[PDB]
Amino acid sequence: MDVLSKGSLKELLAHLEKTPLEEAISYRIGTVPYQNVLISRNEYYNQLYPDTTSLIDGVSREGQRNVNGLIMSIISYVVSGSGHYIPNIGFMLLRRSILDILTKHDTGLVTNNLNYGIIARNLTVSKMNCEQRKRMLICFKLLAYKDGNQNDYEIYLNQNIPLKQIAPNFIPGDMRTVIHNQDQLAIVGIPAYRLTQSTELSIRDDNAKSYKLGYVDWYNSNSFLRERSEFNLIRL
Amino acid sequence: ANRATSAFLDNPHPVGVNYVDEGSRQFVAVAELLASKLIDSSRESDESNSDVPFVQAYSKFADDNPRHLRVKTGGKMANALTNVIRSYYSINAPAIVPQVEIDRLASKATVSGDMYNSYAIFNSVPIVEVLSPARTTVSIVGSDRADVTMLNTGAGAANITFNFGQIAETVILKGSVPFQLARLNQPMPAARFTYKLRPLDGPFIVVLPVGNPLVISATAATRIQVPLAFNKALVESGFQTAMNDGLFDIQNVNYYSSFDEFIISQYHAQDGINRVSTCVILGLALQAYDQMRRALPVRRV
Amino acid sequence: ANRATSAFLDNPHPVGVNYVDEGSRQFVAVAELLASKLIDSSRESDESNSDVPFVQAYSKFADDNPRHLRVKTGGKMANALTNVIRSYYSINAPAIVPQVEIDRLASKATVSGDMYNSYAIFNSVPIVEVLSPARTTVSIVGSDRADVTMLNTGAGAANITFNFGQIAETVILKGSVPFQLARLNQPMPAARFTYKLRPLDGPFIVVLPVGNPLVISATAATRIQVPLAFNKALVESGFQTAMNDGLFDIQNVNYYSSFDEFIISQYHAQDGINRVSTCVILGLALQAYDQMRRALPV
Amino acid sequence: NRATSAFLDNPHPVGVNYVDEGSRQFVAVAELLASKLIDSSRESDESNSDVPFVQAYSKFADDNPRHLRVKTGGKMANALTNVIRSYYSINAPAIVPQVEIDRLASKATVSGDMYNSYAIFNSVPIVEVLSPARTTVSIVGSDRADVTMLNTGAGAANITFNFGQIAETVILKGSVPFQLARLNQPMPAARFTYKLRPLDGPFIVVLPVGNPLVISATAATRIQVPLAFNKALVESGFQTAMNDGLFDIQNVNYYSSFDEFIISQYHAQDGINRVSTCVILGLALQAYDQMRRALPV
Amino acid sequence: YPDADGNDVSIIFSGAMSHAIFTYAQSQWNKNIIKLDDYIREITLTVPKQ
Amino acid sequence: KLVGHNYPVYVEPVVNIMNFISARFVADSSYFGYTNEIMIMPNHINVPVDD
Amino acid sequence: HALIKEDLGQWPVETGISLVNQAGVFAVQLANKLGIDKPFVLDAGSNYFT
Repeated sequence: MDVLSKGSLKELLAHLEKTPLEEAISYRIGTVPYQNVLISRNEYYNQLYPDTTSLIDGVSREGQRNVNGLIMSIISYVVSGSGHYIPNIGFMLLRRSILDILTKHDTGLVTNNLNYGIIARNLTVSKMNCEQRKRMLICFKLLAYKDGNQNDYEIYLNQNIPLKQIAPNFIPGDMRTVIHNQDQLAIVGIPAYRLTQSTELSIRDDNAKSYKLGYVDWYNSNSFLRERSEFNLIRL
Repeated sequence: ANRATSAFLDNPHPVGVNYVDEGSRQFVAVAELLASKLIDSSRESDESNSDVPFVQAYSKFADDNPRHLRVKTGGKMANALTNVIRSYYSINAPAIVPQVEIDRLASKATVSGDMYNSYAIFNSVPIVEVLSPARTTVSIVGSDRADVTMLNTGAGAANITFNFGQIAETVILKGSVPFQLARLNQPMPAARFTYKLRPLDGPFIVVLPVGNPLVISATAATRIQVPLAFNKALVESGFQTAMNDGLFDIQNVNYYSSFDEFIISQYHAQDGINRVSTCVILGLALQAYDQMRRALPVRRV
Repeated sequence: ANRATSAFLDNPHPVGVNYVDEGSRQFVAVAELLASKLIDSSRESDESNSDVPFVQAYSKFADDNPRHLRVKTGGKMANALTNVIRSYYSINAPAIVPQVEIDRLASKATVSGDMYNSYAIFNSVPIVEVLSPARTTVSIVGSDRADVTMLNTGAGAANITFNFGQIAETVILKGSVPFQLARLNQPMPAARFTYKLRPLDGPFIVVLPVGNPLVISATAATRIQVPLAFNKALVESGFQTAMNDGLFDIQNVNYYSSFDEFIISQYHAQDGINRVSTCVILGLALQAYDQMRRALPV
Repeated sequence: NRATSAFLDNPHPVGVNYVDEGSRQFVAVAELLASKLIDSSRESDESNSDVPFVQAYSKFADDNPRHLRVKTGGKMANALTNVIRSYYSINAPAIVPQVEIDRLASKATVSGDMYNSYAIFNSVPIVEVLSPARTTVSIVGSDRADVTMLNTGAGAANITFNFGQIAETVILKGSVPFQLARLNQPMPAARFTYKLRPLDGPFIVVLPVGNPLVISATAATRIQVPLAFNKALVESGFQTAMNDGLFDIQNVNYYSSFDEFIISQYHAQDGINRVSTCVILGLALQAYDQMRRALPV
Repeated sequence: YPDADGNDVSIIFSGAMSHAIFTYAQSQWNKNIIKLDDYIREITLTVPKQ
Repeated sequence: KLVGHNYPVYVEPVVNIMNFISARFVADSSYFGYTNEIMIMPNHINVPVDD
Repeated sequence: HALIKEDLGQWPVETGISLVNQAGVFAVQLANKLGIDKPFVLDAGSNYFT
């Protein structure tokens, strides 16, 4: 909820600094992705409604323990609000924040030898919207600049013209580009008037709608409940 | 040589491993409580000739008021409940409902969510294995009352072994004619019509003479921990509705005549103790599905 | 070719065409509501030591105060409920009750007689016909659980056609030993214990191997629109009471073991749709008859 | 040849204690308080407070519930459990003192008796099916009787059906249409279904040589019961009490359901007096089921 | 002594009936005492969308 | 109207409280000073009492 | 010897009149005396000595 509410590059990067990797990953096994399933949408049809499970559905799915699984889990958290199930990551990586995993060399993780085309295919980039596409490219650029693979990032953008049009305009090493950036990246937010409490056809659309509807209640009643648990505890 | 077994006990498919935590259990218990309020409010609305009781109950249930020129199906609560029921049945069924929706829906009421407050008695009779000699024919028919028909041709005094498993608590045997039955390495008692057996005592040997087919009718009782709100009449009715609507039309699954056979078949499989816990949560969810669907009837012939 | 059918499906008798209007439906719903309070009054009589809760409820039901001298019968409402039940079963039964009396009895409570606001699950198994070759013998037994026993005595395997009708929603088949069932013009599947079928798809072919007998157990589920106050347990009890009391004793009718068999048999007639509506109203009346006669036995 | 129902064979005697007016009041009081105990538990679970359950348990058990100690149910539970044991068999001891039962019966007042209502029991009694030479008869089932008959002789055979004299109505259905009529009466045309009154007398059914005939039988019997009787609860109580071992006493007969228990005792000499005790056992089992569900031990 | 959720629980010697009536009255009034945020949610459902 | 009134689902707590008190008045009568049975006996008959 | 007594007052009952009517009338008086008729919240956490 908090990650999807951020609407600026500054706010998104600030949030990733304060958020440990534990929030990105999940401890629920979920189901295997890329499965043609029939779900129930009784609002519209009596028959079952076909759909395909993906990594950006907003529901935890099983993921491998390699470097790609950890990166895919982080990107899913940014664009869908929920991560995947990577078994036994270890306390050493869980305490580190998301940005250090993306943009630092002290994590002990070798993020080189990463193919952005393969990762984009696995995350179903063809199904995500402009804001989700923009957030995914931000993670790619941070990973590319840390490992000195700026050429491979440019090659990926050249092959994908639609992604090149909406590419973020910041440079990871320069602070001036971050402050002057005018991108809008807010998936959820408090809307003028309201939105009907009705279901949607797709798994992604319905889960995204559930986040928007619950944001208003989460905004008002989160400070006290979080503080009660935060008090008398040490942060990871 | 020949081996026979109950039809409903063969190849129990795995159950879902999702939505079994404390928060998900609270969501199911909330759904059952609010679905019950929907049924009573519909009765009150019918008697009072007003829509006030139904609107209040539906608004609490669906977070939205009933809408004109728009079928009332239950809103997001109905969608979440229907999908988790599908997930409980099989692993092949997907996990679609996010965790944020469940926590929001679980906060509507103040239910405990305990799944081990009380007990229930299930009547499905498990006949795991009936072993017969070469010249004897054995048939097992039925789930609520198993009729075992055995014919012996030639020779004399064929010995048939009965294996009722270990989960069932008590099994009652009734025969068309008095018959002899005793445990392994025990003397055979005088022929009598009925026997009361503990399935854990061991395999049971029954003496079957030549001619005059003897039919044994067996009824069993099994106790399973269930919540206090559990009602078997509502669960069974919800089970049939779910099957008719197609919620259980998943690949590589087994279909059963009743919830009694479902819970017993899962109990008799390997790691069946942890399967029963998921089945009980499915029973409570089907209880809510039945009351919700009777209050709001979408299907019209 | 031998043709075997379910016993309860044959010769459904015509049902009554009376007391199905809006006013009469409100009368039956009022009777169910007032009979329910009559039963509850007994428990409210036990919490205190007085009979005022029972006397209060009887007066509402019977329009007369209870008296220790005579046996509590039920007043005008009891006679109306009894006679209306008889008219539902057969068209030959007279419509004795006037409509003026029904309208008066319907004004006691403010219930609405909407009989299509819910549904119920009915477990009777409709087997319209089982067609078998010459050498095979087929026996169908039971209604709630249909045990079809088939024996093949010929040299080769036989194909047996199953017709479950066009009304039941789902039918579950369980066999003593694994068997193969496929729809017409479809390849035979491997041998399995359990088959789930939708009767509307078409007739089913079952392969009968030569040897030991094969027994198939069938369970069906049918959804029928019913009032929300429907209670299947209470309806079944009232049906047995009405049968014992002789409410159904009339020439040229068919008798059934349970209300499950009765409603399914009527539904499977030539024009069974119009019969189901009357049968449902009979069930609600039978539900009120059970509650009232238990409180006031004669 | 003679074939009889399995559940009708040798009904064991029932207990002769705890059948007076005071004892009957104790059972009715126990059922009333047990029902309130299970209703409060459901209300307690829904709400945050456990006040309704504490008051119900205190009235039932005469002591406040405690978190450390298990909820046994108190002296009422112990008295109810032993009284159920005594009803089943005459060999079971009658040890519970009458002064203790009288004290428990004074907890509440019940305005009713054991003869103010009725219940329909669907257990089909087949006392005997007399069959001639070369006629095989098998009787399977209690709720639905499956009489499978097959004859090998050249001529058609007559089979006698005796359904006793207690059942009110008996409904017969066959796999194929068959002819059945009373003794010394002309045979009707073949029909699929028959409705019979068991008082009419023994019935004759003909058997053709061709194929086996299976007759499916259902019955209804009316027995006077208290108005608080509930057949669904007494069935659950019967199964629970059997599993708990309350019926494990030597030289007794075990039945599949309370339906078969009450019918078999009815179809015996001195059956009218046995049935009254069985009805008291039914209400006691109704209380036992409700209490055990709220307080599993 | 303090309860888990910050409430204060008083253990005293009191009557069976006086305790039963007083605590039942408390439970009846308590189910109608709700947080302000929950009250706002209920109000928002009654008023129009804007 | 008083006789035939049906209690609403959201019945007021004051009604629930009064029903609780009235039920306890009838169920537990010894608390409020009345009973259903009394016994009159001569002095020379010894009766077991609560000692 | 010693004993503990619960004193809720004396409420005479007439045999002819219905018990439920008298119980309801006495219920109003008992609720008023106990102070539970109006919505209330218990404040007894400060009633202690150290």
